[PDB]
Amino acid sequence: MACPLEKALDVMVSTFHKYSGKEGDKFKLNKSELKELLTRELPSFLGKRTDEAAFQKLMSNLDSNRDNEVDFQEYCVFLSCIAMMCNEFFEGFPDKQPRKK
Amino acid sequence: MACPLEKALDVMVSTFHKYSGKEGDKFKLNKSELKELLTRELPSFLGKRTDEAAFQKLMSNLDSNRDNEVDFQEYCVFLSCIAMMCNEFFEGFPDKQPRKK
Repeated sequence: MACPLEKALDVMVSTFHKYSGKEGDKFKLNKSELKELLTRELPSFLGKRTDEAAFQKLMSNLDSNRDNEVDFQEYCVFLSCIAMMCNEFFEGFPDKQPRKK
Repeated sequence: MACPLEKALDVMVSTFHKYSGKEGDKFKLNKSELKELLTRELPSFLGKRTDEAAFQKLMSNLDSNRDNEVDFQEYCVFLSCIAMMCNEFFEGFPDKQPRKK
């Protein structure tokens, strides 16, 4: 357990590989899968009840402007947005997008 | 083990919290810590020998233009860049920055 970050990196990649098993293409993910992959890997334990609108914001992000593919980075940007949305801080911080700025 | 991604998210946040213990401010991380935090949490097991220049690129990123603070997202952008740099693909893919594009 000297370097658990390595497996956690593996957890993000290993879990991601499992979803690619449903379709077959592991070189890319569809933003719609962000909705299904988000709840399938994080159902109530995330959208339990705190900041329910945030789930809709992630869903509304798929409806942002021109959403179509998920690169390894886009899935992480969404996961990172999910972490800041609620990683451990008790303060309800919205997405990384500014309000008036 | 139904949802290991939750702990892995905790692994990134828990390990990150441990480094904040060295200084004291957990609301931000210094890009220099990216160099020390990168090797301290991922020493040889990463810069083992494959794509050694990549470590210098991460280090050169701190020397990019105006580097000073690491937001939760910047640390993840660097971690995401590290994952794509070598998450599981055997192809040596550089950073997420394009070459001529």
